[PDB]
Amino acid sequence: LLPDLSGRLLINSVFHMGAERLQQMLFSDSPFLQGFLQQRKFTDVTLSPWSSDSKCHQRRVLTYTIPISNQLGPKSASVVETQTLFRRGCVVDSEVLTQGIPYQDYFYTAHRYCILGLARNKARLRVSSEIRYRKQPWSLVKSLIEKNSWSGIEDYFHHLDRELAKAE
Ligand SMILES: C[C@H](CCCC(C)(C)O)[C@H]1CC[C@H]2[C@@H]3CC=C4C[C@@H](O)CC[C@]4(C)[C@H]3CC[C@]12C
Repeated sequence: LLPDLSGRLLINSVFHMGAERLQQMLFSDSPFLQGFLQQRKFTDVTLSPWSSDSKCHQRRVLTYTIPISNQLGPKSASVVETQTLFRRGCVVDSEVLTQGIPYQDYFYTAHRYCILGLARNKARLRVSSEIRYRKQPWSLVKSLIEKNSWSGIEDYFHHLDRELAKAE
């Protein structure tokens, strides 16, 4: 059904972990995801359980404070995230709103995780992303949002791919 996003393909790896286990690791209050957000220096991390009243999907929300490295404005920011899980393995859509940064009103980002089982203890992981503009900033500003966002997005997910790798 649902395809990739018209932005970039961040992750496309095959792991020798079950789709169930891999799903448990990424989309729950797992010690993996805990030890990982700690590793990328995220503070004030707060998770919610998945909703239940819905029939075809579920929803949760996350929040956490992140460090900003790009010499532009604050040296930290808050991030409210919303995840919707569709069981099929599974797929989950993520809306990430970063607050407290420059030009926060201009844009937000979307990400899609695809988990497809392959064998008893083997599954694939795909992650595509895209940038979504509520309003169009002029050339100078937009180039900067594209540049800094994709650098922080790739740096995040590439490290996420490596940590799942060393997890066995
Ligand atoms: C702070 C930067 C860029 C700031 C741009 C500017 C122009 C204010 O310097 C923002 C833009 C997009 C943000 C990421 C969106 C996707 C997620 C995935 C989630 O699991 C964890 C947070 C993360 C990595 C955001 C980090 C901050 C980002 C890079």
